[PDB]
Amino acid sequence: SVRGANPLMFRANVLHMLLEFVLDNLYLNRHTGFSQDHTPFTEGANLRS
Amino acid sequence: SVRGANPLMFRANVLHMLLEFVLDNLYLNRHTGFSQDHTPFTEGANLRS
Repeated sequence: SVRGANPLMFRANVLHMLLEFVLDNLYLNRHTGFSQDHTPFTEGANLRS
Repeated sequence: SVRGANPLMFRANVLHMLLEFVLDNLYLNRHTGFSQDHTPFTEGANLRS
């Protein structure tokens, strides 16, 4: 049945998914510019754009 | 008679039959291959193909 997955390989499939999850998230954050917001709720806070 | 046999020749005929039976079995067994059972019938045992 193309609509199902074998219960015996759930652990292997989950491990492969987890490995892909990590390999996707291997990155480095990049600094960008900020903006000073004067909305009444937040005064003076520099918000990333 | 085509459907009749001589009773006194039974020992010789059976001996020749046993000789042919032995001669048919002078063979060696090959190693062909295996495939793990993906189904939940067996406990993941290898099945010869």
